[PDB]
Amino acid sequence: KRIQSVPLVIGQFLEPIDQNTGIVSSTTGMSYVVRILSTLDRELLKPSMSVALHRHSNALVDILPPEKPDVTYA
Amino acid sequence: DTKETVYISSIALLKMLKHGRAGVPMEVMGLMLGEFVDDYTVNVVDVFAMPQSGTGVSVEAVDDVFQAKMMDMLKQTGRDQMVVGWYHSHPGFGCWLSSVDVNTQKSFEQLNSRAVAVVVDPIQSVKGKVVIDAFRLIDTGALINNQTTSNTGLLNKANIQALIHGLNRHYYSLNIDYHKTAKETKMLMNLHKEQWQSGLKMYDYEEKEESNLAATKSMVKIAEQYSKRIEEEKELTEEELKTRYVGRQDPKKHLSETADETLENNIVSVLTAGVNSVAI
Repeated sequence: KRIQSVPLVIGQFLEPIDQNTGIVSSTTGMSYVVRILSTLDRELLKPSMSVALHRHSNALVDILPPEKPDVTYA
Repeated sequence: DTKETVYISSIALLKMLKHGRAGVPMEVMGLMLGEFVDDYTVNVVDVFAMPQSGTGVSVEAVDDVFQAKMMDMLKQTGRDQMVVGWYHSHPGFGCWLSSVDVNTQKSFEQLNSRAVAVVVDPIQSVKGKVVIDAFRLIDTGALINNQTTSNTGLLNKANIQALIHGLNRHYYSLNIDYHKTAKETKMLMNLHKEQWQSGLKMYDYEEKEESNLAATKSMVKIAEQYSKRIEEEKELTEEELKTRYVGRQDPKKHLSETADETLENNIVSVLTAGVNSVAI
Protein backbone atom coordinates (compact mmCIF):
# COMPACT_ATOMS: atom_id res chain seq x y z
CA LYS A 1 0.00 0.00 0.00
CA ARG A 2 3.04 2.26 0.31
CA ILE A 3 3.98 2.52 -3.36
CA GLN A 4 0.33 3.12 -4.08
CA SER A 5 1.04 6.51 -2.47
CA VAL A 6 2.56 9.51 -4.27
CA PRO A 7 4.28 10.64 -6.51
CA LEU A 8 2.65 8.63 -9.20
CA VAL A 9 2.68 9.17 -12.94
CA ILE A 10 -0.21 8.95 -15.36
CA GLY A 11 -0.82 6.82 -18.39
CA GLN A 12 -3.48 5.19 -20.48
CA PHE A 13 -4.35 1.51 -20.55
CA LEU A 14 -4.59 -0.18 -23.93
CA GLU A 15 -5.09 -3.91 -23.58
CA PRO A 16 -4.25 -7.01 -21.54
CA ILE A 17 -2.12 -9.99 -22.41
CA ASP A 18 -2.47 -12.20 -19.33
CA GLN A 19 -4.24 -12.48 -15.99
CA ASN A 20 -1.53 -10.39 -14.34
CA THR A 21 0.06 -8.29 -17.04
CA GLY A 22 -1.07 -5.49 -19.34
CA ILE A 23 0.38 -2.62 -21.41
CA VAL A 24 0.43 1.15 -21.45
CA SER A 25 1.25 3.98 -23.82
CA SER A 26 1.85 6.71 -21.30
CA THR A 27 1.68 10.45 -21.82
CA THR A 28 5.46 10.68 -21.52
CA GLY A 29 5.38 9.35 -25.08
CA MET A 30 6.58 5.79 -25.16
CA SER A 31 4.92 2.40 -24.76
CA TYR A 32 5.72 -0.05 -21.99
CA VAL A 33 4.71 -3.49 -20.91
CA VAL A 34 3.88 -3.60 -17.24
CA ARG A 35 2.31 -5.87 -14.64
CA ILE A 36 -0.83 -5.01 -12.78
CA LEU A 37 -0.96 -5.85 -9.10
CA SER A 38 -3.62 -7.79 -7.28
CA THR A 39 -5.89 -6.27 -4.64
CA LEU A 40 -7.42 -4.64 -7.67
CA ASP A 41 -10.41 -4.90 -9.94
CA ARG A 42 -10.19 -6.12 -13.52
CA GLU A 43 -13.68 -5.43 -14.89
CA LEU A 44 -13.05 -1.79 -15.57
CA LEU A 45 -9.88 -1.46 -17.59
CA LYS A 46 -10.04 -2.83 -21.11
CA PRO A 47 -10.82 0.42 -22.93
CA SER A 48 -8.50 3.39 -23.08
CA MET A 49 -9.32 4.23 -19.47
CA SER A 50 -7.31 6.47 -17.16
CA VAL A 51 -4.61 5.03 -14.90
CA ALA A 52 -1.79 5.74 -12.46
CA LEU A 53 1.73 4.34 -12.48
CA HIS A 54 4.79 4.05 -10.26
CA ARG A 55 7.47 6.26 -11.67
CA HIS A 56 10.81 4.47 -11.74
CA SER A 57 9.46 0.97 -12.31
CA ASN A 58 6.89 2.40 -14.71
CA ALA A 59 4.71 -0.19 -12.99
CA LEU A 60 0.96 0.04 -12.39
CA VAL A 61 -0.78 0.97 -9.20
CA ASP A 62 -4.45 1.93 -9.16
CA ILE A 63 -7.39 3.19 -11.13
CA LEU A 64 -8.91 6.67 -11.11
CA PRO A 65 -12.29 7.81 -12.50
CA PRO A 66 -13.59 11.40 -12.85
CA GLU A 67 -25.85 22.15 -21.08
CA LYS A 68 -27.70 22.91 -17.84
CA PRO A 69 -31.19 23.72 -19.15
CA ASP A 70 -33.41 25.78 -16.87
CA VAL A 71 -36.98 25.74 -18.16
CA THR A 72 -40.14 23.87 -17.23
CA TYR A 73 -43.58 23.15 -18.64
CA ALA A 74 -45.01 26.20 -16.88
CA ASP B 1 41.53 -11.97 0.85
CA THR B 2 37.82 -12.54 1.39
CA LYS B 3 35.12 -12.68 4.08
CA GLU B 4 35.80 -9.02 4.82
CA THR B 5 32.94 -7.63 6.81
CA VAL B 6 32.66 -3.86 6.77
CA TYR B 7 30.94 -2.80 9.95
CA ILE B 8 29.52 0.72 10.00
CA SER B 9 28.47 2.90 12.89
CA SER B 10 24.94 4.18 12.61
CA ILE B 11 26.15 7.67 13.43
CA ALA B 12 28.26 7.43 10.29
CA LEU B 13 25.64 6.26 7.83
CA LEU B 14 22.84 8.76 8.23
CA LYS B 15 25.34 11.57 7.84
CA MET B 16 26.35 9.92 4.59
CA LEU B 17 22.78 10.11 3.34
CA LYS B 18 21.77 13.54 4.51
CA HIS B 19 24.63 15.46 2.96
CA GLY B 20 24.48 12.70 0.38
CA ARG B 21 20.94 13.72 -0.50
CA ALA B 22 20.65 17.42 0.26
CA GLY B 23 22.88 18.18 -2.69
CA VAL B 24 20.60 16.28 -5.07
CA PRO B 25 20.46 16.43 -8.19
CA MET B 26 24.11 17.36 -8.22
CA GLU B 27 26.33 14.71 -6.70
CA VAL B 28 28.47 15.04 -3.64
CA MET B 29 31.62 13.69 -1.98
CA GLY B 30 33.13 13.38 1.48
CA LEU B 31 35.50 11.28 3.59
CA MET B 32 35.47 8.35 6.00
CA LEU B 33 37.25 7.86 9.29
CA GLY B 34 38.00 4.55 10.90
CA GLU B 35 40.75 2.00 11.35
CA PHE B 36 42.03 -1.06 9.56
CA VAL B 37 42.29 -4.33 11.41
CA ASP B 38 44.32 -7.44 10.55
CA ASP B 39 42.30 -8.39 7.47
CA TYR B 40 38.57 -8.69 8.09
CA THR B 41 36.70 -5.97 10.00
CA VAL B 42 37.62 -2.75 8.24
CA ASN B 43 35.27 -0.79 10.44
CA VAL B 44 34.10 2.79 10.06
CA VAL B 45 33.51 5.46 12.67
CA ASP B 46 32.53 8.84 11.34
CA VAL B 47 32.52 10.90 8.18
CA PHE B 48 32.60 14.49 7.00
CA ALA B 49 32.59 16.60 3.87
CA MET B 50 35.19 18.31 1.75
CA PRO B 51 34.01 21.46 -0.09
CA GLN B 52 33.32 20.87 -3.69
CA SER B 53 31.79 21.89 -7.02
CA GLY B 54 28.99 19.41 -7.62
CA THR B 55 27.28 18.55 -10.88
CA GLY B 56 24.78 15.88 -11.76
CA VAL B 57 27.62 13.76 -13.13
CA SER B 58 30.88 15.14 -11.80
CA VAL B 59 32.57 16.81 -8.87
CA GLU B 60 35.95 17.50 -7.30
CA ALA B 61 37.26 18.75 -4.01
CA VAL B 62 37.95 22.46 -4.34
CA ASP B 63 39.86 23.09 -1.14
CA ASP B 64 42.74 20.88 -0.05
CA VAL B 65 42.88 21.95 3.61
CA PHE B 66 39.42 21.81 5.20
CA GLN B 67 39.97 18.09 5.63
CA ALA B 68 43.39 18.80 7.16
CA LYS B 69 42.42 21.81 9.25
CA MET B 70 39.62 19.83 10.86
CA MET B 71 41.26 16.59 11.95
CA ASP B 72 43.76 18.77 13.75
CA MET B 73 40.69 20.59 15.11
CA LEU B 74 39.11 17.26 16.09
CA LYS B 75 41.84 15.67 18.22
CA GLN B 76 41.29 18.38 20.82
CA THR B 77 38.21 16.25 21.48
CA GLY B 78 39.64 13.11 19.90
CA ARG B 79 36.07 11.93 19.28
CA ASP B 80 37.30 9.93 16.25
CA GLN B 81 40.50 8.46 14.76
CA MET B 82 42.50 8.67 11.53
CA VAL B 83 41.32 8.34 7.92
CA VAL B 84 40.49 5.09 6.18
CA GLY B 85 38.56 5.89 3.01
CA TRP B 86 36.35 8.17 0.95
CA TYR B 87 32.86 8.00 -0.52
CA HIS B 88 30.87 9.61 -3.28
CA SER B 89 27.42 9.50 -4.77
CA HIS B 90 25.62 8.60 -7.97
CA PRO B 91 22.25 10.22 -7.44
CA GLY B 92 19.95 8.16 -9.64
CA PHE B 93 22.38 6.14 -11.67
CA GLY B 94 23.30 2.82 -10.18
CA CYS B 95 26.06 1.81 -7.79
CA TRP B 96 29.38 1.50 -9.57
CA LEU B 97 32.68 3.28 -10.30
CA SER B 98 34.13 5.17 -13.23
CA SER B 99 37.48 5.84 -14.84
CA VAL B 100 37.82 8.99 -12.75
CA ASP B 101 37.05 7.12 -9.55
CA VAL B 102 39.83 4.61 -10.09
CA ASN B 103 42.44 7.26 -10.90
CA THR B 104 41.86 8.78 -7.48
CA GLN B 105 41.27 5.41 -5.83
CA LYS B 106 44.49 4.17 -7.37
CA SER B 107 46.31 6.79 -5.31
CA PHE B 108 44.81 5.71 -1.99
CA GLU B 109 45.63 2.04 -2.39
CA GLN B 110 49.28 2.59 -3.22
CA LEU B 111 49.25 5.13 -0.42
CA ASN B 112 47.65 2.56 1.86
CA SER B 113 46.83 -0.86 0.63
CA ARG B 114 43.38 -1.49 2.04
CA ALA B 115 41.61 1.86 1.64
CA VAL B 116 38.07 1.73 0.39
CA ALA B 117 35.58 3.52 -1.80
CA VAL B 118 31.89 3.76 -1.07
CA VAL B 119 28.98 4.33 -3.41
CA VAL B 120 25.41 5.35 -2.67
CA ASP B 121 22.30 6.08 -4.72
CA PRO B 122 19.78 7.95 -2.59
CA ILE B 123 17.01 8.46 -5.15
CA GLN B 124 16.12 4.81 -5.55
CA SER B 125 17.12 4.26 -1.91
CA VAL B 126 13.63 3.82 -0.47
CA LYS B 127 12.76 3.13 3.21
CA GLY B 128 13.44 -0.53 2.38
CA LYS B 129 15.95 -1.65 -0.21
CA VAL B 130 19.00 0.47 0.33
CA VAL B 131 21.60 -0.13 -2.37
CA ILE B 132 24.79 1.12 -0.77
CA ASP B 133 28.00 -0.65 -1.68
CA ALA B 134 31.75 -0.29 -1.26
CA PHE B 135 34.80 -1.38 -3.23
CA ARG B 136 38.52 -2.15 -3.12
CA LEU B 137 40.45 -2.04 -6.37
CA ILE B 138 42.68 -4.93 -7.49
CA ASP B 139 46.13 -5.33 -9.04
CA THR B 140 45.47 -6.32 -12.63
CA GLY B 141 49.23 -6.61 -12.73
CA ALA B 142 48.74 -9.30 -10.11
CA LEU B 143 45.85 -10.65 -12.18
CA ILE B 144 47.83 -11.59 -15.27
CA ASN B 145 50.28 -13.28 -12.92
CA ASN B 146 47.20 -15.23 -11.80
CA GLN B 147 40.37 -15.76 -2.50
CA THR B 148 37.65 -17.90 -0.96
CA THR B 149 37.86 -19.77 2.35
CA SER B 150 34.83 -21.94 3.11
CA ASN B 151 32.31 -19.07 2.86
CA THR B 152 31.45 -16.31 0.38
CA GLY B 153 27.83 -15.33 1.07
CA LEU B 154 26.48 -12.74 -1.31
CA LEU B 155 27.01 -11.70 -4.93
CA ASN B 156 25.23 -9.24 -7.20
CA LYS B 157 23.15 -9.88 -10.31
CA ALA B 158 22.77 -6.30 -11.55
CA ASN B 159 24.66 -3.07 -12.17
CA ILE B 160 25.95 -4.25 -15.57
CA GLN B 161 29.36 -2.58 -15.47
CA ALA B 162 29.38 -3.57 -11.83
CA LEU B 163 28.40 -7.08 -12.99
CA ILE B 164 30.51 -7.65 -16.08
CA HIS B 165 32.99 -4.85 -15.37
CA GLY B 166 32.59 -5.13 -11.60
CA LEU B 167 35.37 -7.73 -11.41
CA ASN B 168 37.84 -7.47 -14.26
CA ARG B 169 39.12 -4.16 -12.95
CA HIS B 170 36.65 -2.69 -10.45
CA TYR B 171 37.21 -4.33 -7.13
CA TYR B 172 36.92 -7.37 -4.94
CA SER B 173 33.38 -6.32 -4.10
CA LEU B 174 32.76 -6.81 -0.46
CA ASN B 175 29.86 -6.98 1.95
CA ILE B 176 28.86 -4.59 4.71
CA ASP B 177 27.25 -4.85 8.12
CA TYR B 178 26.03 -2.60 10.92
CA HIS B 179 27.22 -2.16 14.49
CA LYS B 180 23.78 -1.46 15.99
CA THR B 181 24.36 -1.66 19.76
CA ALA B 182 21.98 -1.59 22.69
CA LYS B 183 23.37 1.67 24.04
CA GLU B 184 22.27 3.49 20.88
CA THR B 185 19.27 1.53 19.62
CA LYS B 186 17.56 2.68 22.80
CA MET B 187 18.18 6.32 21.91
CA LEU B 188 17.42 5.36 18.30
CA MET B 189 13.88 4.10 18.69
CA ASN B 190 12.91 7.00 20.95
CA LEU B 191 10.97 8.53 18.05
CA HIS B 192 8.14 6.03 17.73
CA LYS B 193 7.35 6.03 21.46
CA GLU B 194 4.03 7.73 20.86
CA GLN B 195 3.19 9.34 24.20
CA TRP B 196 1.77 8.36 27.55
CA GLN B 197 -1.39 10.10 26.36
CA SER B 198 -1.39 8.01 23.20
CA GLY B 199 -3.34 4.97 24.37
CA LEU B 200 -6.42 6.41 26.07
CA LYS B 201 -7.43 9.15 23.64
CA MET B 202 -11.02 8.16 22.99
CA TYR B 203 -11.29 10.17 19.81
CA ASP B 204 -14.49 11.65 18.48
CA TYR B 205 -17.45 9.45 17.69
CA GLU B 206 -18.91 11.46 14.81
CA GLU B 207 -17.02 9.25 12.39
CA LYS B 208 -17.58 6.07 14.42
CA GLU B 209 -21.31 5.65 13.87
CA GLU B 210 -20.74 7.18 10.45
CA SER B 211 -18.51 4.14 9.97
CA ASN B 212 -20.62 1.62 11.87
CA LEU B 213 -23.96 1.83 10.04
CA ALA B 214 -21.86 2.66 6.99
CA ALA B 215 -19.84 -0.53 7.21
CA THR B 216 -22.74 -2.96 7.42
CA LYS B 217 -24.09 -1.33 4.29
CA SER B 218 -20.82 -2.39 2.67
CA MET B 219 -21.10 -5.90 4.07
CA VAL B 220 -24.33 -7.01 2.51
CA LYS B 221 -23.58 -6.39 -1.15
CA ILE B 222 -20.57 -8.68 -1.00
CA ALA B 223 -22.50 -11.18 1.10
CA GLU B 224 -25.60 -11.43 -1.03
CA GLN B 225 -23.44 -11.89 -4.12
CA TYR B 226 -21.62 -14.62 -2.26
CA SER B 227 -25.18 -15.77 -1.76
CA LYS B 228 -25.26 -15.87 -5.52
CA ARG B 229 -21.82 -17.43 -5.68
CA ILE B 230 -22.90 -20.77 -4.16
CA GLU B 231 -25.68 -21.49 -6.64
CA GLU B 232 -24.60 -25.06 -7.39
CA GLU B 233 -20.91 -24.78 -8.33
CA LYS B 234 -20.52 -28.28 -9.71
CA GLU B 235 -20.58 -27.11 -13.27
CA LEU B 236 -18.78 -28.74 -16.21
CA THR B 237 -15.44 -29.53 -14.49
CA GLU B 238 -13.59 -29.49 -11.19
CA GLU B 239 -11.42 -26.78 -12.71
CA GLU B 240 -14.63 -25.31 -14.14
CA LEU B 241 -15.69 -24.97 -10.51
CA LYS B 242 -12.48 -22.92 -10.07
CA THR B 243 -11.28 -21.25 -13.27
CA ARG B 244 -14.62 -20.05 -14.61
CA TYR B 245 -14.52 -17.86 -11.47
CA VAL B 246 -11.35 -15.78 -11.62
CA GLY B 247 -10.22 -14.16 -8.38
CA ARG B 248 -11.84 -10.84 -9.31
CA GLN B 249 -12.71 -9.74 -5.76
CA ASP B 250 -13.21 -13.13 -4.16
CA PRO B 251 -16.12 -12.34 -1.85
CA LYS B 252 -15.88 -14.45 1.29
CA LYS B 253 -12.49 -13.11 2.24
CA HIS B 254 -13.53 -9.54 1.57
CA LEU B 255 -16.25 -9.65 4.22
CA SER B 256 -14.05 -11.45 6.73
CA GLU B 257 -11.29 -8.86 6.29
CA THR B 258 -13.79 -6.23 7.44
CA ALA B 259 -15.74 -8.47 9.79
CA ASP B 260 -12.73 -8.85 12.04
CA GLU B 261 -11.69 -5.24 11.49
CA THR B 262 -14.87 -3.47 12.54
CA LEU B 263 -14.86 -5.82 15.50
CA GLU B 264 -11.26 -5.12 16.35
CA ASN B 265 -11.46 -1.32 16.35
CA ASN B 266 -14.85 -1.10 18.06
CA ILE B 267 -13.95 -3.46 20.90
CA VAL B 268 -11.21 -0.97 21.71
CA SER B 269 -13.62 1.93 21.49
CA VAL B 270 -15.93 0.38 24.08
CA LEU B 271 -13.17 -0.84 26.38
CA THR B 272 -11.30 2.43 26.24
CA ALA B 273 -14.42 4.27 27.36
CA GLY B 274 -14.99 2.32 30.55
CA VAL B 275 -11.34 2.74 31.42
CA ASN B 276 -11.52 6.46 30.74
CA SER B 277 -14.62 6.46 32.93
CA VAL B 278 -12.42 5.60 35.90
CA ALA B 279 -10.12 8.50 35.21
CA ILE B 280 -12.45 9.92 37.86
